[PDB]
Amino acid sequence: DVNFFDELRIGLATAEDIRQWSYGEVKKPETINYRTLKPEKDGLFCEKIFGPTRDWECYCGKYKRVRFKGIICERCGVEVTRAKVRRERMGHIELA
Amino acid sequence: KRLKVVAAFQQSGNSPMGMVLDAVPVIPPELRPMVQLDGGRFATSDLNDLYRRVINRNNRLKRLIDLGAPEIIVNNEKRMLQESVDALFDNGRRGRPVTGPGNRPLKSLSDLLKGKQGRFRQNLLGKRVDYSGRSVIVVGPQLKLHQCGLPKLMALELFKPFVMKRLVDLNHAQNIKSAKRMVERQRPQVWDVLEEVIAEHPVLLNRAPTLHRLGIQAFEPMLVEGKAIQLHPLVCEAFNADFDGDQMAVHLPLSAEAQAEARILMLSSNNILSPASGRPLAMPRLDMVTGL
Amino acid sequence: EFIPRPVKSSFREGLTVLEYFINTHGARKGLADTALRTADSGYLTRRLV
Amino acid sequence: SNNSVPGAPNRVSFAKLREPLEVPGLLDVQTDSFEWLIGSPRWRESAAERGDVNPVGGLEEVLYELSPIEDFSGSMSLSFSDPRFDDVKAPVDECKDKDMTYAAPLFVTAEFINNNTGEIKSQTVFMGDFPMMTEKGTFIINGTERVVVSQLVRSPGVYFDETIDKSTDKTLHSVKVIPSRGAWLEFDVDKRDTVGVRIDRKRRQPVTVLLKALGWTSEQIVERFGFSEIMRSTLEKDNTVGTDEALLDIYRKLRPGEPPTKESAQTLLENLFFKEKRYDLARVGRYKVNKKLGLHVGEPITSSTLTEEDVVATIEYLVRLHEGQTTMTVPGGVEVPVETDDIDHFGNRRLRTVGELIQNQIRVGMSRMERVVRERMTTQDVEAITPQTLINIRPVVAAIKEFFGTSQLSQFMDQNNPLSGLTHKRRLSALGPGGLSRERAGLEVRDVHPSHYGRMCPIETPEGPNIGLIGSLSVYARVNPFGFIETPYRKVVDGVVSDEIVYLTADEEDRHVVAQANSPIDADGRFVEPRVLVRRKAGEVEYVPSSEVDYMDVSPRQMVSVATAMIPFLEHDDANRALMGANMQRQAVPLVRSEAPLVGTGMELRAAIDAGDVVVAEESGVIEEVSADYITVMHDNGTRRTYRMRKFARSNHGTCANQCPIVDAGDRVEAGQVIADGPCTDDGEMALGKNLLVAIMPWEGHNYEDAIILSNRLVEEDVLTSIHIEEHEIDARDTKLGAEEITRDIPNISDEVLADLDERGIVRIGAEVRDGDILVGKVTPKGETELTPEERLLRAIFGEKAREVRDTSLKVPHGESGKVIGIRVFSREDEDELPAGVNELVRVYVAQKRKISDGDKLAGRHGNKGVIGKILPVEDMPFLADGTPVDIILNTHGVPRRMNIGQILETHLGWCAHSGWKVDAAKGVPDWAARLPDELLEAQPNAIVSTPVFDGAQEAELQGLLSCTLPNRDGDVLVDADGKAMLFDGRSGEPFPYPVTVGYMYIMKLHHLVDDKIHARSTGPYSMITQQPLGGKAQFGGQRFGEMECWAMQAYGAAYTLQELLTIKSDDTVGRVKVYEAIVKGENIPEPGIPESFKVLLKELQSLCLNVEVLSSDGAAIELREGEDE
Amino acid sequence: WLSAASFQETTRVLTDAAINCRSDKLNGLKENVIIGKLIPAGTGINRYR
Amino acid sequence: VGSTDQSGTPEQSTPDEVNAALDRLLIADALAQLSAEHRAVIQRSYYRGWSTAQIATDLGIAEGTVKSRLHYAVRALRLTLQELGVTR
DNA sequence: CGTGTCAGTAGTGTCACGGATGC
DNA sequence: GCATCCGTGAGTCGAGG
RNA sequence: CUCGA
Ligand SMILES: [Zn+2]
Repeated sequence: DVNFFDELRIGLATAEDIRQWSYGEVKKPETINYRTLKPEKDGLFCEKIFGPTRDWECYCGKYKRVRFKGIICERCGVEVTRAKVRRERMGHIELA
Repeated sequence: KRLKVVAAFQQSGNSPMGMVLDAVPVIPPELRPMVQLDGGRFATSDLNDLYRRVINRNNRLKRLIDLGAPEIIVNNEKRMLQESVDALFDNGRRGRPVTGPGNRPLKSLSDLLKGKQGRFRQNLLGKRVDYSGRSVIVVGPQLKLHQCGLPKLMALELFKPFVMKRLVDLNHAQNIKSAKRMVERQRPQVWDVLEEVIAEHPVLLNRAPTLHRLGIQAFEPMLVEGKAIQLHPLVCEAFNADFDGDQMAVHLPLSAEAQAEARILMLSSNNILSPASGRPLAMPRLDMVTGL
Repeated sequence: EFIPRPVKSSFREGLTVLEYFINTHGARKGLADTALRTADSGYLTRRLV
Repeated sequence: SNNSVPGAPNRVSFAKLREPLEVPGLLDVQTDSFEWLIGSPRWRESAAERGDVNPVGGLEEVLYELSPIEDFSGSMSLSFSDPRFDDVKAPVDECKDKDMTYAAPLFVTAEFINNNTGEIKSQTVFMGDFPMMTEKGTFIINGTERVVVSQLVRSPGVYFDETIDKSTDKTLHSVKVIPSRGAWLEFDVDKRDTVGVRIDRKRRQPVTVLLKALGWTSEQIVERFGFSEIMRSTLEKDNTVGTDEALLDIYRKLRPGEPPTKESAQTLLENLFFKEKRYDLARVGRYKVNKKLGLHVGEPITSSTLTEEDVVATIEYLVRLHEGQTTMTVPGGVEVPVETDDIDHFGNRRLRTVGELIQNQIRVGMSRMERVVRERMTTQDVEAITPQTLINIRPVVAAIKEFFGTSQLSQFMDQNNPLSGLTHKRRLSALGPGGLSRERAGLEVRDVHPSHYGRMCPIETPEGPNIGLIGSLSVYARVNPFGFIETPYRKVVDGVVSDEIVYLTADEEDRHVVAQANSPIDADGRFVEPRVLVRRKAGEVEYVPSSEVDYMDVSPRQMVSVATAMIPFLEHDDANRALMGANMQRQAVPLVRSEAPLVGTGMELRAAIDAGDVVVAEESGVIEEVSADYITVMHDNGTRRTYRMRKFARSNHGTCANQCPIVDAGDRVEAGQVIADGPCTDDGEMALGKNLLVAIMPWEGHNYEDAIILSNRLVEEDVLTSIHIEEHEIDARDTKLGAEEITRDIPNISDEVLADLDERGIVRIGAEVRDGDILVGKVTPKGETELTPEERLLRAIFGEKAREVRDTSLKVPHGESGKVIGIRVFSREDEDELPAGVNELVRVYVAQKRKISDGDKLAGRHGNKGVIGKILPVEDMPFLADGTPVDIILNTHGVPRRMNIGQILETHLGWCAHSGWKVDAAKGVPDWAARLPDELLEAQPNAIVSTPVFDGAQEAELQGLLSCTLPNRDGDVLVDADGKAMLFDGRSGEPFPYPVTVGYMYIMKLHHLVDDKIHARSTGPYSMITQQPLGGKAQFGGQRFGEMECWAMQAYGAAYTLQELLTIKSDDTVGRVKVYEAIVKGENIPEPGIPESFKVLLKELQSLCLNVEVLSSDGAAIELREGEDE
Repeated sequence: WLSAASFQETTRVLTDAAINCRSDKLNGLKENVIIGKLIPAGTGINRYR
Repeated sequence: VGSTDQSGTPEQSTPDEVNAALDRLLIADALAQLSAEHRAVIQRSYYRGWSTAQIATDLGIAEGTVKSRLHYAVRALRLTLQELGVTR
């Protein structure tokens, strides 16, 4: 990632661009569970949308090892990469 | 002024429809983190309460649309969804802001970029830096104009990785791992090694407010006992520094280019004149002029 | 504006109670406005930058 | 003699003026306010002799205002009476230790009155644990001493303003009616010669719209306001007319969105301003209106409400003021002048202390319960109801908990030295709720007001952003039950000074003229000069006939604070350095041993006793047993009272609070006498520093502009050595994978680091610990799925299984070192109530013995501050003729600039006290010592003296004392009559070419030591969000290269240093690690990458519906190790 | 627009920037300071670099 | 109860990677002194986190061959680390 | 699961200056 | 056509809560 | 919030 790129362009974000960024819709208004500290599905911290809480650890707990790198879990819908993606994966709310 | 707005949408090729949103983006969670407290409870960013209020009212609107509720409830609901997204993007812009617990205005997304506390001025124009320190300044008459006296304990932590490198070269430490434990424990060998490290390696001294460029000057470090920074009496005019409790910051240039910029461009002995007027600054000023 | 009555005593002689009290008026507001004048100064400075 | 009332040491005062009134209780502001709140017997007896008939405490006042509670019908009634307290729950020190709150249970008597059944059930209802104020004037919330600060607020009443318009340049006028509670009401005359009114911030209606809504006909309005043409233009330009029309006009602007009924507006326009439910002018607010308007000025204060007559008289007051009128009488009212009010005048600016600030929070909590009462009445049956069932004390105790827990007035107590604590309790703060915002305070609220004379100090105030907003109460000042500050004066009958003393408020002081304290007075009382310096209303000082003086000041120091009154020769120091002197006296550090100053003012005694950090005898008696642990006093009646000493206790700010007994076994001690003194105290006087031998001369540049040179004797003899104590704390919790346990068994740690630990993993008492040493050994279980690939390989290549726990022990922070003096362990296993989720808590107290070091900040009493630049050996110091070396070398250049000649005069008098003097008695008393008391004509070495503020020693007497200084043991006089002495250069041996001013000065060690203020960081923690280094020394963070510092880099052209600072040395996630590797490898510094903070900025602009993209030279958008899916 | 949004009126500049769809050529002291490039001044110009 | 924007709440911090970087450097040095077989087996068991049979399938070798190579290479790294003074 | 005798704001002392907003 | 009102801005660094 | 230059 070199440090020479000429222009930085800004423009209006189409409602279709918002969906192009979003890794899923934030349906429920909940955040997490106040016992297990696990975020509720489709919430504001959903791991299916934004990313895993811990590195290579899914929500349902089936995939916790590094050997399953890049697998989309079928039972909880969470990808298995590092938690660094929770700083860059965007969500979106679809308005009625 | 109307053409100024319309012509931009005409030439650019982007539709003005973007000003009306059908979907709102959600910032990633780590930029709006929710931390746990030592009392068992939690604490989340205000952006989460704004996103949560948009979600709450948008789902209620979906219920009213499904139920065929009277148009007065649906319209009064759609108004609140407008105010919620308006609060998420810029709370307080229109009308009275959405108060949190304790009548405190919630911080919107645009509040992350505004003013002195915004992202630009707080985290982009100025940053906190590694390899730096601060201590009280003390006058040092014996020092030469290109020299400054900094405490030994400051230099050890400031030059910690360099000290660990030389501790493993001279075989005072087996590996770099134990060399780190030796610097943390301050084994007596490091004081003989640290003297070799800081040799002709310039440092930067700074006293806020940094009014002009001479508010930061380069010096040759000299290991002195005590815990205060020893400053030359002639650079006191440039820093506007009296000795009634002032503190200065020290910054260590790492790269070869950075040390060269301090050795040539920022050295105190190479900046005797004021860049604003051309008349000298490092001159006898108080006790010295009376003595002469 | 200047008070129609001056502080005749010197600090070597010793100001009176009322002389000291009227002196603190200008001394406090002298320190008070220095913070605002430096704020507008640094604001003009960063505009010039 | 000075202060011959408690049995204190005999300090001899240079006093020419007698003290008519002795200093009041310096803790009365915090004490009396709380005694009234809880209705203590002392307050009731004080009010009894005050002339009060049936006085009512703050709690009784809240219960009477609340009682009774009734529903819409009146069939159910609840009432409260007889508030009382049981004994305190736990002692003061037990609350400090166990981190609970000092409180006593509050009992009341409640009863249910049923009109429809004719029977009443009365009982006692516990209200809540009520926070109690200690004898020192402080509260204890969760084991921390706090101080409720008195607040300066705008007094209730009607106030007028003369504003100047911006566009038309005509003089406008405005009125404000500020109630003690409820909605606001402001009338004004705009620039169009029309009168309007804003009701509760709402829209500005014409002033006749309000008159028509109250039932006033359009004819009676012309009858009342006919003499002005600006009111005729108001009723004419009016839009709507009709009693039932403007009443709905007000309803639709005040409560929009509701159907307007003639009686729904008739109900609120009575409840918002004339029913005691939603509106109330306090007894002071009603009285301030009855004086400002000149009506009911004779009637007993019974109306606790605004009336319609007041509204009309207010509009009458405004319309007359607008067109230049200066006098008005309300129809049926006394004459009153027509003018604008200051709102900064201390007669219109009110001070509410501890009792009122708590009472208001109790009132709000009671109102929240009252709504619960009315709701619980109409739900439950009307025959099984008891006072216990209607009362839910949850919002009440949570209201007082919300106050003491979070408030700008409930402040963490200043505990640097006893003076800082006493000053903090006497602080008057304008900031806070009901006062003003810091952003909403101009240069007029902060500066000195002429009414502050003798009430608030014009010197003691911070010089930061809180200047003027925070003041200290004057010495003799006090607060009346209204809220205004009273100050005592000597009533002058007919140009004759009388010993009769009366306290006057601010406006009461303006209705007279007062003479300055230092007025020449006959022994009978008549003024020597016909014309004397006299203060008049609006801050006018001028001469005036002796038959015009009504009152005069009590003491010269009447205008200054306690700390300001402690600066000797204050009249010779400018207000700037005097402010710094009083502010830095509160910053003194309690030394190991304390020395009282040779040059004093007399205030040090009462300041130390009233501070509450000494131990005074309550009753007279003899000492039965004395130990370093406690003192036992055998009273005359036969009882024994034992006072326990507070030994080596940590203060709020890490200073050492240590009390030491003074008396011995079998010493007769009177009541109110100091039997033991604590920090910064010597024989009962404030000892904020030491007496040091000072020479005023430049010395080889080591004292260059405000730098200080010290003798190494101060290090060898612990003269400026102080004790400091730090508190370290850690807890063992329940985690997701188990529970944190405190154990000596720590993975991969030798038996040598753990050698100072006991069998539990705790450091043992007495062990000396440097930085990095382990204090409490705690391990936390970490999951297997949380391991680094290298860490799991490193675990395999060492064969150490079952190490699923990591090290989270409590280590000593950087810059800390000392002896472990105490341990406190709290365990859930042992009935100790910890927060939910905690299993063990350990607190370790570490004490360091800090000698004076290079860079430690010293200062005097005259704002002369400086850091220690060099500590030479004792032989290097310039020494006098008899070999005694000086202790401190002060630079001469930093003396005539600051205008603080008091330090020079203190140095002269300081030597005369050190040596002593003998005035020539032969051939009469000399002409310079005629004014001096006879006690001053002879002095012994190391004598103590007092220089009262604006009184004390004059330069004529000080010059005469230098001429007759006592000789040393050899018989030689070292200092000359000029005050200078001949010194020898200890480095070469040759005597210095000229004599140098040498004497003794009182130097204080301020709490600004390099041991705390030194900091450095290679790497360390980073803020999780911005990925930039942390801030503050405690967080082991780095310095901030700010915006101005980047301008300096660019001005130099140092591009690479600037790129290095903003990238690899800050928030480059991969650059900083590869730099650290390049340094330990000896390689070159790599190329800086992209700041993570800039990545966050882009991801934030995306969340604001902004499509930001980075383009290359060709134009293609480039991503940042990320993509996008849908 | 990046050098302006960091000076004053952040929202007022960002609104007109997205409407006009302005593209910023990252060639300036304030811009390179933000993104981490060598400032085009002093030792940063192509002549000495 | 709390808001991070509100004052009085400690900001989240992340410790420095100094200890991890030094361990990674020492692991890389001891890795260079290993045979290509042993190095390409520990880098497939701990760096890639595969199973014993997964590495056996990839390298085309036996199951016990991967067990034995891992068993020795681990002790070979312990030899190099203890020869350089790495703390147990 | 359902709810029902009236049931009524918080908070209130910056200011200079320019230009879009509005009668 | 112009007076009103809204929105913008108001030094830097450091320490303990 | 409070203080240091
Ligand atoms: Zn899963």
